[PDB]
Amino acid sequence: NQVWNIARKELSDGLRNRWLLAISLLFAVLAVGIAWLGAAAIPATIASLASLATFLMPLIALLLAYDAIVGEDEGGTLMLLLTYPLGRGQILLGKFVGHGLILALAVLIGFGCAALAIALLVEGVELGMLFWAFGRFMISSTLLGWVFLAFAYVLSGKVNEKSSAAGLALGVWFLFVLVFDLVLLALLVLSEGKFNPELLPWLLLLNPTDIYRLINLSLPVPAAVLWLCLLAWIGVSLLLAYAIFRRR
Amino acid sequence: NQVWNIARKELSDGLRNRWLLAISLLFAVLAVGIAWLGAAASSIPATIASLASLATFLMPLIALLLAYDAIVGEDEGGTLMLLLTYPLGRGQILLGKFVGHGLILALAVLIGFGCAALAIALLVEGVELGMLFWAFGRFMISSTLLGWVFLAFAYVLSGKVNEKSSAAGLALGVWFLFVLVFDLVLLALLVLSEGKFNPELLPWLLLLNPTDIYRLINLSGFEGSGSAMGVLSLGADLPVPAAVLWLCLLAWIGVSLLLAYAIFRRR
Amino acid sequence: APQSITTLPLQPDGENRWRLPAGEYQGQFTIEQPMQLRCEPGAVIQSQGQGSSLLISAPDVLVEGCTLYEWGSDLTAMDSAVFILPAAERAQISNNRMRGPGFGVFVDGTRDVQVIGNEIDGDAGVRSQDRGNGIHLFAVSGARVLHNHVRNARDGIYIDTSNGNHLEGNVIEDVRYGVHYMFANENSLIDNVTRRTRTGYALMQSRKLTVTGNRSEQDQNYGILMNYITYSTITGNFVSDVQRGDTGGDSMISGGEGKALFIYNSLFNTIENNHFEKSSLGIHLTAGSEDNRISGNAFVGNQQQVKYVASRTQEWSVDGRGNYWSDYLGWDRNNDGLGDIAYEPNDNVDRLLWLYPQVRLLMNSPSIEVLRWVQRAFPVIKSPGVQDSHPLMKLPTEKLLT
Amino acid sequence: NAVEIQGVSQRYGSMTVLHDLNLNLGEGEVLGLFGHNGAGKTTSMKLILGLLSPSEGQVKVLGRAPNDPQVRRQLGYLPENVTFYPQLSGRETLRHFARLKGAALTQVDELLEQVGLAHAADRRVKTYSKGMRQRLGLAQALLGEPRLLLLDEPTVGLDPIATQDLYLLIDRLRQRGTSIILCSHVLPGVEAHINRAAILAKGCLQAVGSLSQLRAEAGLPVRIRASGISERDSWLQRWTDAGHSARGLSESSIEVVAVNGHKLVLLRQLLGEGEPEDIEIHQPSLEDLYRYYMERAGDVRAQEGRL
Amino acid sequence: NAVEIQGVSQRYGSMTVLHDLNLNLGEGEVLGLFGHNGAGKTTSMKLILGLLSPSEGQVKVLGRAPNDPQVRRQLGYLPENVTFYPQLSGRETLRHFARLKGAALTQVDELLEQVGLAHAADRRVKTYSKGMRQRLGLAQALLGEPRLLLLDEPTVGLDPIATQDLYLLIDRLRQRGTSIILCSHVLPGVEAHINRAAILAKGCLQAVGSLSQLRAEAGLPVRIRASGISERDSWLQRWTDAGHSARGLSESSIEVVAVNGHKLVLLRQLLGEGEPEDIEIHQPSLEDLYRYYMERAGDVRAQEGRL
Ligand SMILES: [Mg+2]
Repeated sequence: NQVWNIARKELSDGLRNRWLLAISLLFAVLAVGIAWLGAAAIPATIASLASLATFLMPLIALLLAYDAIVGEDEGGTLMLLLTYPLGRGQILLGKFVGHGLILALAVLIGFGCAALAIALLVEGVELGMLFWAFGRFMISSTLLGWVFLAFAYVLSGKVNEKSSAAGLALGVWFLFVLVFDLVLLALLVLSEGKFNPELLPWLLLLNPTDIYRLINLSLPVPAAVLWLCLLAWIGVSLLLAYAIFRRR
Repeated sequence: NQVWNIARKELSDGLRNRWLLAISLLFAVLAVGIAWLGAAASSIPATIASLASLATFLMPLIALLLAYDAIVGEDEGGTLMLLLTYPLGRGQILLGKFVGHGLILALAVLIGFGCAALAIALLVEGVELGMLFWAFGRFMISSTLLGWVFLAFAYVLSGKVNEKSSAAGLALGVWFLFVLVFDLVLLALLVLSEGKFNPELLPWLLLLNPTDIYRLINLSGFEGSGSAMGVLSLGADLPVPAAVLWLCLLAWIGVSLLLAYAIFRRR
Repeated sequence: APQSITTLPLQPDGENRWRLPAGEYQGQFTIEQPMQLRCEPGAVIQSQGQGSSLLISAPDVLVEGCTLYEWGSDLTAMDSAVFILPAAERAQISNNRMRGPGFGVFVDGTRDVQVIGNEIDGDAGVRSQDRGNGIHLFAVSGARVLHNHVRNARDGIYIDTSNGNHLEGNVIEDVRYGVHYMFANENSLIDNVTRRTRTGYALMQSRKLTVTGNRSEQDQNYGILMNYITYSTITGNFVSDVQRGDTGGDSMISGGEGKALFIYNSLFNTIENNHFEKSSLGIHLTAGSEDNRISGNAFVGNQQQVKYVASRTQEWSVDGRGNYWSDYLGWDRNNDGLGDIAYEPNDNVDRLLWLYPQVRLLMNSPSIEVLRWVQRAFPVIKSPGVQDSHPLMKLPTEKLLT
Repeated sequence: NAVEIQGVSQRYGSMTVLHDLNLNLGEGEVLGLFGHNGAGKTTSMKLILGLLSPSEGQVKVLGRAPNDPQVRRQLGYLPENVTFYPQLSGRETLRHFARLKGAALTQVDELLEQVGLAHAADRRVKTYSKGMRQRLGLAQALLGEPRLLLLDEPTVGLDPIATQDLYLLIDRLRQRGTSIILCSHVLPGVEAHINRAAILAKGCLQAVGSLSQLRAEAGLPVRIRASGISERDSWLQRWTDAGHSARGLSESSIEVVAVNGHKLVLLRQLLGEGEPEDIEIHQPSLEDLYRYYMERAGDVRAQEGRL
Repeated sequence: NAVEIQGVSQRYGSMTVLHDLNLNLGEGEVLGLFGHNGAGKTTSMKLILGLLSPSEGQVKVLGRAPNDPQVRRQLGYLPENVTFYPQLSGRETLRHFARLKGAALTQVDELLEQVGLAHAADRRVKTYSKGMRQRLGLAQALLGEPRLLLLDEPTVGLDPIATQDLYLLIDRLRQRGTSIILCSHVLPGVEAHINRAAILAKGCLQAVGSLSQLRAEAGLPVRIRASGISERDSWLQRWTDAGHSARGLSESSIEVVAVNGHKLVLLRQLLGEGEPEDIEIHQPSLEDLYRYYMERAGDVRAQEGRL
């Protein structure tokens, strides 16, 4: 299968990105340094780690894949690759596997040293609760990263230059992390006569970081709808990315 | 003169940067917004420490957005090797780039703090127009100097690298270090030692950070509380007067511009 | 209802002093003459379950060493164990054991009554709504209730409109209210301990009183509740681990998440040298209760230190000396006891959570972490809160933890 | 035949960017598409690959359809100004391209030697020159057994030895039976190796044929210079009445111009008499033919010296 | 006397990257430096501009100092590959170099009619092609009556019409009295316009002189392309056994490598027996001459069509 042959490229090319390795090192020190101030100084520290991985795992995903399609068009290798025995689907889905296993490893260097700093510095941490609350944490942090990976393929396929791709990847990162929740607070504290607050648990489902925090806080909806709403945000945005990539 | 002939280019090239005009209009709508919130609450010493904190986040940002690709952006663009075959020196195409990008920061903060004054004199009724003009005259001729410091840093970190992708990494690193890491390293050195590391050296450590010398100049008259200062409350322990603090800000330009010329002379 | 002279008392001394021997008795009993009757430890005066067991109507009666059992439970007719009339002035009730479903010590209209060293175990099956009061005091001036042990009554030591009296060293365990105060002007209470109680100290509408050295261990939802107290003095109290729960009746209070101190409409009082430890709320300051001297406390380990739903500024430091806060990340350059930067316990985003509880879903967002940091960088958006210049660096209550 | 374009007409919106092109590339020939940088050359190069589709006709790459996976396993390509993944290696880029086209990994280290890239292999792509990357982009085009090549600007930035050594690799392939296609913009340098050129204007297809067939069609003079010529005067005037300008050069030499439809009747007239004495023929080159065919049907010349 | 390089032995790192060349230049001649992608060409191209310092040697550009401002007004230069300022306009970036070199601002419009760029003036440089930036890069070099051009590959990415007309502008400036130094790597094509070539590699200057002087210095064979022959094997069994290497190009078309004393007597065989449809005689070009001088000093040719 040629969906894996282009995935082995993106592992070898993504791991030599100096911009990624600077942030993924900075992600792992801040994951121990929050765990340092929660053990020496466990649901109280897994919420502050959830706010950390909401800052950087969209930023890691957008650093990897903002120049995945349009960075290959400017490099000229995209026009060469379509003349190979390759569909346009296998290039996109193969980059998604290749960029996907990078930040599926970047939480294993990120939280693999954070779970080491909790299980070896509390001495009585009751690790049977740890291996399920961090097993639910590492799985849900990858799926948050795969949303912004699929968001990066949508904005890369639309633009024609690499400089305007980073201008939209910064714009998508500002909009989905710290502009959407501030306009939710502005819809609360400034509007109360025309803003029903019972409707607000359904508006948390239109934001994949918000669905990420709700499955680290365990709420009118169950957990299983939130897992199927986070996976639907991957599956719709990849289908949106595949529909844009066929129109170049 | 040749220093003005190459300054007239950068004055007409930085103003066509659309990324500048986004975050220079962002500096205008925030300096009005901070000064409008200071009018509904009245106080006076909080709107000086917030405007100086706004120009701590943006005047290094506009300076590093302009000039990170001043030398290395011309070297890989091919037009630097051409420019040395013109009747110029390496000292004239650096001082000319400093004058050209320096008048942009002198205009990007005259738009920002200019409209902040009209959002106070037309908003706060009965304000002292003499005290307003004096306080915002000190904001104008010192946020340029903070901008000209980070302008001269950007000529240092552009001449050292030889690829523009590594210049953007260092310019983001310098903006993170001087603005919101050195204020946290000094905070963590004071908290973890509980103020018992050095009772006389630690106020002199504010002079190794030009954003802190910038905040110490504007917070001279309007001190008020200490909690609005935070880590900048060490300025009362500094025996240095205010006039040397201007000169210590100017010495941050001239050291980091002569370093920018000595790197560029052996390019 | 027989009288105390209908028993068989052996006189040890001829100064109206009697001594009841060991052996059980039955029914209610009445004191009409100033008889200082004592008892042997096997004197189990067990009533049948009706009426006030030992009514006292004569002045200067030193009841000592009795062991009472199973009096009535009619709280409307005041079925007490020891009923003390207004004419029964200067009564001494020393070292007694009581077990019965009504009032333990019901006094009213008395002066200089002394209820000392008794153990009043109230009930076990009643729902803490009909158990009766442990030590009920109804408008007494001069009283001295000292070092008792009341357990499992209804609302502990009830006090209604009693002016001058001391409550010294008494242990109160597993009751509804620890100490209830109703219009008790110029009162005093020292070193009392309340454990596992649905409200540790009810201070309702009583002025000019002294609350000193008291301890509250693992109480529910209200550590010290002060309603409408003026010119009081709260010095040296140790309120520890006020956990959540419910009072079960919700009559004068409501259910809470756990507040170590709740100040409701108390205008002037000095709240110094206290220790509020490991509750959900360290201190709740309502909007009507402002401008009182609060300096020198220790707000350690609480999940939220001050709840102050207002926009008025409130300095919490008299004479330049403030309180010790556990989360005070400050330094001390000039080597005094005081910190160098002031401490704001509340953000603006810490009061959006109190005003609108739906923000609790958004409380882990990075934008909220932006909103906590933007106030620390831009103080124009900081609402004027409950700050204290010069907070303490060390614990001032190093002795209250023993 | 390799490429059989039977009357295609590509159009984007209303305008037809390629008007009734009709090509036929034989399986051993080397063809060169020459046009300006608009929609003339580069759309026709895309129609051979699977990147576009003909809006009125059909193409035939190797007797198939241009998007079959059996076709693209035996078809190289090299675009103009490619830059590969700059953090990868030289060898790992080719080993990545080997698995995609299905060529074996044993062929990779031959091809790194075959373009002369073994000394600079196992280093980063970002520390490569422009000509060094063109060796790498050529090396992926020879993956498998490519029965068709499409070299779009293959020699820019290369060494002049490496330019000359590239066409020796080319002439090996067109004798081994793999027809290729050049797409250059520098006409001297390809005009020795083009078997038959297909010069086309902005819209249409102007002229296709051999270089002999272009010069025979486009009436254009030749410089038949001949030194050492005896007797110099009746030899001079016998081209003047024939319709030539015989230049009586001083050192026993006579320059004869012609129209090259009378080419062969003058060569034996300069060789059969027994005194040619080391003549020189100067045919009109490819850019002179490019100057003709653009001026024939698609513009005006520039002013006297302008561009 | 424009450029008088007189005994420059440039060494940095004590490596001797340019060892003792003595290169003159005429007042109107068009020199061509045709070095490799190494230390030969681009080191000596910096020494004429004055921005590199001559370690133990004198460089007298225009009979003056190599880094006076009076000679940099009278000099033009075009670099290797430039993308000027992608936010600026077309005129203003040329107006920016006008005040730098000190030329009058009337010249900045007539250059934009000279360089065919007035249709695309006052537009963003990020919208230009590679060819239009090379068109702009010429226009700064002709700014302010330049007396010494220095162009490095001026025709890459350009149209073949514009390539042909650029050399007319070079031929315009030769007659005006301005020496021009071309530094190219696409050597077949630049040989029609240079008057002297300077071929150097391995640091040292290998040979210099006009194209007639190098062919006199180096006996090189004559390529005789014969197209439309009778049969392929009828001649390739004969010319090969005659000791002349002769390959094929198509079905019936051969090329023949002569030995220059047997060119004419074997041309008797081509015309008098089996007359073809076209015969082209190639002179030994600049490309084949360049192969000789590297094989005189340095690298040996590759094997079996690699590189
Ligand atoms: Mg101090």
